[PDB]
Amino acid sequence: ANPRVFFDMTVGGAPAGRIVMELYKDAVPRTVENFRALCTGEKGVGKSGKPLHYKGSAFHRVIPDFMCQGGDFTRGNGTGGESIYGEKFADEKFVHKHTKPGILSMANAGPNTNGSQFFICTVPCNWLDGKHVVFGEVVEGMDVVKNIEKVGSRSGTCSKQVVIADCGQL
Repeated sequence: ANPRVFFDMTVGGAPAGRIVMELYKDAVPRTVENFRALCTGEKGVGKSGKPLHYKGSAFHRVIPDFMCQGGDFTRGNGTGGESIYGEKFADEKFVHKHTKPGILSMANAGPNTNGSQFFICTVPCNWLDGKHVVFGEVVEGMDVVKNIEKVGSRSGTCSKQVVIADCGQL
């Protein structure tokens, strides 16, 4: 089966709902296994000294009509993150594309620099194809994603704190 994982989100401390994501284990198992394990926290503490876990981390970069980015649980600002493999890992495959709202894809700092940061597209983003590894999609809770999008800005800075208050695997 393709794993299903969830984030229970807060915005400004108030519950904003649950996002459920299907992960394409069939197509990109290594990338999926990293994300899945970071949802459960099962690997424990990373080399960075932080739990390898999305719980309590924030969406630090949100741009309306584009995407919501999170996953930096070591620095909280886009400079951090750690994978279950080490600091970074290679681009697995580009078989999936950024075809619709809710696509889940890896943020990076160029080729072969995947860590723990990810983004959820709110629009089709074909200009990202071949540059970011797509590894799943939001299957429930696009309203929650739109909730988050509305506290974003053109620069990505959020006007309220957006937190993964709980997460895990279904």
